[PDB]
Amino acid sequence: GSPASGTSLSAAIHRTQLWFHGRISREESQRLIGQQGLVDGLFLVRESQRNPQGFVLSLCHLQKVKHYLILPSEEEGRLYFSMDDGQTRFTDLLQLVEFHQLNRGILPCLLRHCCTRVAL
Amino acid sequence: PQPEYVNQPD
Repeated sequence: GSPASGTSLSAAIHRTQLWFHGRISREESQRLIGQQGLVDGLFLVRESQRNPQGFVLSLCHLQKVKHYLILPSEEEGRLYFSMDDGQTRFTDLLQLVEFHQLNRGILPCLLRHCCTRVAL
Repeated sequence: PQPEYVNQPD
């Protein structure tokens, strides 16, 4: 047993590195996150130290699992995004404040996000 | 493995 303080905080879930990794590239992360079969939204915000431009949103859906990174920060926007139903080419962390309650999902069946495991 | 990304797969 160890001592603790009584202090509390009202902040969101995405306030530490708890859902952030950057050496589990799209080919590896789909092997570990793809044994799951939950709603379209069981995501992580990881990247690779291998793709020279990676900042991916990675969804776990109801038939497959896919990654959402292609371009770095631009001068005609911020972090770039272009999915057929998600042209989110601005800073995703600023949009997350709005998406928090009702997210944009993957190319969709369901739209709200929840947090998924990093390991197998 | 496949598919890779979205905006594609890259």
